[PDB]
Amino acid sequence: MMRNETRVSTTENVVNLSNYEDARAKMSFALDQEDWKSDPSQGGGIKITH
Amino acid sequence: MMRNETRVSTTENVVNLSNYEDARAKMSFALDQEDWKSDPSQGGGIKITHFTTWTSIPTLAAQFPFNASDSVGQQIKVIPVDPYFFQMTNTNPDQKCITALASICQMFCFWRGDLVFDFQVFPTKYHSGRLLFCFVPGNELIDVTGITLKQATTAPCAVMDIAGVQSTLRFRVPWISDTPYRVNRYTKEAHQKGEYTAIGKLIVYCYNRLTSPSNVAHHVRVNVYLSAINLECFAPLYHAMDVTTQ
Amino acid sequence: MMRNETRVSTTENVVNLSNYEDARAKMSFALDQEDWKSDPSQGGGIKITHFTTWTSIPTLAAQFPFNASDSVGQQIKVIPVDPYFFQMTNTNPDQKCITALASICQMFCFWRGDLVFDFQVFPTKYHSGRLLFCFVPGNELIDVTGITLKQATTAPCAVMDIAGVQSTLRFRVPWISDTPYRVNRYTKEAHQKGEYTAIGKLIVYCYNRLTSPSNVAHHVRVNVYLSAINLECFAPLYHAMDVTTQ
Amino acid sequence: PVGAITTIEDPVLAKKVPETFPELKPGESRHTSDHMSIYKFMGRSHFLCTFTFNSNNKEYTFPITLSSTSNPPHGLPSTLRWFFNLFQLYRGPLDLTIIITGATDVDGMAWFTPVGLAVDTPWVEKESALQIDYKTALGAVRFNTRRTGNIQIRLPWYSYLYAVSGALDGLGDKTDSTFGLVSIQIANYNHSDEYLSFSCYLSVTEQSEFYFPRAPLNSNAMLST
Amino acid sequence: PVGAITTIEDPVLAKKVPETFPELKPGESRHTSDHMSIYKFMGRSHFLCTFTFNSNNKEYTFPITLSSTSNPPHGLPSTLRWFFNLFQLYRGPLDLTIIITGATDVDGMAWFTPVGLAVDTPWVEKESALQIDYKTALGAVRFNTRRTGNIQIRLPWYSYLYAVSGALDGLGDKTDSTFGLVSIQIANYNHSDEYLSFSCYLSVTEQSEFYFPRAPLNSNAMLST
Amino acid sequence: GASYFTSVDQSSVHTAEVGSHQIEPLKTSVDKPGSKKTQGEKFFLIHSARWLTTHALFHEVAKLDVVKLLYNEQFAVQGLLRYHTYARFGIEIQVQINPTPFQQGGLICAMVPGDQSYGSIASLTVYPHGLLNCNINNVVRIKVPFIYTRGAYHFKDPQYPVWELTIRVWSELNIGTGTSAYTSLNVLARFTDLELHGLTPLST
Amino acid sequence: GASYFTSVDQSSVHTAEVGSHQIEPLKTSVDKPGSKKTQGEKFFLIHSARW
Repeated sequence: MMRNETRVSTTENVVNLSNYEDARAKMSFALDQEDWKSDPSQGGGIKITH
Repeated sequence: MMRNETRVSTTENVVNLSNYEDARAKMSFALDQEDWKSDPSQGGGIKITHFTTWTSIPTLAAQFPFNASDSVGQQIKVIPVDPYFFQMTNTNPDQKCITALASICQMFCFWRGDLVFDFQVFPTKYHSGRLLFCFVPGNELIDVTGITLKQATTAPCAVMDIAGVQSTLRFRVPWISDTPYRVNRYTKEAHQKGEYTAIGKLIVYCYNRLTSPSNVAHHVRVNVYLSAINLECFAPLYHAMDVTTQ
Repeated sequence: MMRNETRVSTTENVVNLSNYEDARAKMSFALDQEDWKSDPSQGGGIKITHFTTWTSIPTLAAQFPFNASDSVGQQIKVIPVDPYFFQMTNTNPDQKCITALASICQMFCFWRGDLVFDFQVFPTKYHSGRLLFCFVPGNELIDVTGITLKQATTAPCAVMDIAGVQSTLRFRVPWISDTPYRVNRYTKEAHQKGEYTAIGKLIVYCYNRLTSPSNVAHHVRVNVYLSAINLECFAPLYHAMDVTTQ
Repeated sequence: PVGAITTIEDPVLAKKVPETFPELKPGESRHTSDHMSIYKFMGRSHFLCTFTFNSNNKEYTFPITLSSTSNPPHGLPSTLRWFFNLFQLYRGPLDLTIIITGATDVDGMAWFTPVGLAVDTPWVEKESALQIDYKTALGAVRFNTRRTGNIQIRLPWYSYLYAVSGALDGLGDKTDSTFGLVSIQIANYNHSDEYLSFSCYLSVTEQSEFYFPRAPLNSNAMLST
Repeated sequence: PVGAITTIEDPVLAKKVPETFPELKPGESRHTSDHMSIYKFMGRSHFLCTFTFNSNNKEYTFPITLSSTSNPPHGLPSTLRWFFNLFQLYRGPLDLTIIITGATDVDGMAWFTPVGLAVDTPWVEKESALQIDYKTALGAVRFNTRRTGNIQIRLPWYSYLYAVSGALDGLGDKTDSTFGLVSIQIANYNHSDEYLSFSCYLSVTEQSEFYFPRAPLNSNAMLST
Repeated sequence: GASYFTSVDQSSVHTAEVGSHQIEPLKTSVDKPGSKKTQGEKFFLIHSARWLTTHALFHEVAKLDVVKLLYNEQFAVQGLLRYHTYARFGIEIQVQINPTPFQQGGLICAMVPGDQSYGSIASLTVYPHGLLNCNINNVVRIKVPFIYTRGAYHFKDPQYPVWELTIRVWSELNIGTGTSAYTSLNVLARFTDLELHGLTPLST
Repeated sequence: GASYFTSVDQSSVHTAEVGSHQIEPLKTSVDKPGSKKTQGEKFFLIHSARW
């Protein structure tokens, strides 16, 4: 007998972009939901991060 | 094949702030949803976490004078036994000087523990007298005026010699009640037999008439501090206890 | 990348109170969502948890008189065999004195087990007589008036000597039925062949005529207590069983 | 057969296991749980009361009283009534569950008010007379008819007493006969809309206790709304 | 009984454990948590403020100020007020929770604005005067009345100060007395619809700290909306 | 320093004492020296009425506030209750009668907490009871611990009776022409585990 | 059988009892339970005059 009940918390379908934890997408357009490796090919290895 | 079904329980999108488990936010404004460490830098390390901090600091609840004119066995002052008590007040700035103990418990429906009445004498090494402090177990509303100083000795009490090197008597009123806790009925319109706020009343009798020469005050003032030990309060509520005009 | 998808199952925000699994609250008013310990302080340690507590306490169901005028083999009283029985009643205060056993099972659709009819005699050490208690297996509606005291012996029964040092006979009616449980049809408008509430009827015959001198009552009263052992009820329902006017 | 004869007047002898005729062991039941375990039984949240709002921005405050005296609707009805009279003392939280009927897009609030404290006049629909501050402080809950239509929150054992009871007389029956009170205040209910009804049901919790068995209410006492 | 007599003027002697008459150990409480633990107490998000929108595409900006001076509604009310005056210094995030009342299908946005930065005029409903770019940048949140009707997001400890306080005078009481500001801007609210009300409540977090105890506000100061 | 009533003295001095406790070589009294139990946890005659042929079934022969009744000068225990405000305890009741064997019938005695409310008279057996049957016993005893909504009973000004002992006719008392048409009845009560709290000079 | 006040009964029977002494998990009063000493061997104000 299926019994998986969860109560709907506050802030239903509310959007928040103050941080990434909530800004990150919930689905993807990329086929098979793939990803991407790194590639400094034409970047001379000068990868910025800070 | 994605198959993650969950039934929508009752109370959909219902909000509850009775506790933190439901009051806590479901998301954050802080970037990267970070947090914060501790920092007593400009706090002298005095980090507060419990209301006990206040309910243990003797604050001035009331002041009563002990005149030589007061005869033996004469009731000098009567005070109910409940943290919600305080009668101190200043004209201007206009304010009803509530006590620490009070201001805290005033936000609760119930309380229990040993209330502590600290008496401070302001005499001169030339006066001489004794005052008997008697606690009559009961409720905040029991005609007590009909009690001889003698009759008063039946109940638990303590006498004090004002003239001395010491200056304060500490009266620890043991929690004595027919109920586990007392209620803050000071919010209700009227009073109801049973719904009590105090476990009884305290009395200040004149054990020995105040003696003295003539080049010293004709009386002696006494500050009454109030605090509590083994205190316990529960059932949050809001209410600014008013002054108990004795 | 946040990816936590769950499909909204059927019965969205539907409420069910048929059991606790769904009746239990989904949130709490209690501060910090605390809980409570046990406390038999003023409960004498008598903590109840099962309805058995009542269905095992012999309560007064009915009273019937045994007059000397009653001849041998004369039916003195007939009672259906179902916990829902009771005929005791007091004029003023006006009330239909239901029994413990009854008041409990009255809230169930089904029941089974051995009902226990306790008979208490109120004679004097000077009377003398015997009463035969006979249980006729069947349903709550079977003409039984056409049964000789003799015929009655075929069915399970027990005779009792009233005059004695003892005062109570315990009649344990074994669960005898064509069905696993009987139903509380006392809620339905009418009756239906098959839908029964009792497993048969109990009879009180006059085994030996009541003898006695002349300076003692011309009869002897008998209280009939009712309780149950090995009782089992299921299928909750509401209904205040009325009095069975025999 | 020795347990077929005994002196019931003697407390000891009366406990002698009764036995008249030869019987065999009943056996095993076909259903898992025992429907006679108070906890599991009352676990089925039963009916308590119900009311209907007429005007906008108003409020209703119904008390949870065991008082056998207080006859419904202004009192304990049906099962709940019956149950809370089978014993003398009760204490412990209670899982209340209230169902909303009718209206929609109506914002609402509800708070539990402990016995012996300020609270809007019982069993009466009127404009609240309490500081929004005060209300909230006691721990409250907001909700909207549209989004839900039912609320299941637990009620605390917050009382200055050791226990409460129904069977009592006048005085005590006016103080020691109450668990606490509930208050529901609506908002944004243009009566040009449908009517607004509320149904309240109570279920016993595992933290709930029951002490000392009483003689069940005589049928004439068991009332129903 | 030695703790029945002492010289309170002496800081040391005053700490002597008081004891007058013979008592026994109180025992154990019947409720799990201690209601006097500030964290658990204020854990119950208390009332802060409330406002109502009149025209469409407008915005309200209310500040979170401890200032004992600022009297409500334009200031700290009820409990929140009382609490934030029991001590001198406060710092740490705060779990705000705002409830929506009335209207429906109204799109809305809200952002936290740190102390000492550009932000629409306080306690006033007017047409926002900020670059949508600027608003969002500070971290914002969008929502719709229909879909929800309540929002619970945490407020950051983003301030150039070490701590803030309520009890202060003019100057400092105008800078070091604020946590930050909140701003709610509605959209698509044809007033031909019902009114739109907002209720804001604040709850203290575990990351929140409290330093140095002050003398509680005298009753005459404790106000309420 | 000990006991209640504390005294704080500035200009203190030592206590003067002479002799010590002298144990009687030849006691001047052989009864246990007064103690809480001696004077408090003992039996006392509360109420006493009659039971006649006239008394119909279920007739309440007596409705008593056991507790309140004990609180009265008539009984020594008063001396302990008269000076304390609150007090929790247990109770032991003993009801006895004297029906002549030529009499028949019965009574039921039940200790009901608070009030009988609307409980079914027919189920009074649920409460701590004692059944009396002429042909059998003429006495019954019942003992119960503390059962109340509050943690103690207030004597000076009670909220609601702790116990309401009820005695109803379980079976009409009939007899043969000539026999006495009645039988007096008495009720004995006593406190058990008497816990007194809060000394008070009050009286009402 | 014990204490004062003895009762001699011919038509005797056993005593009915329920529950037992329940010790407060959380006392409703912290003062020593009344005893001979509590109420008797304590101090009292007898007389009081002037000099």
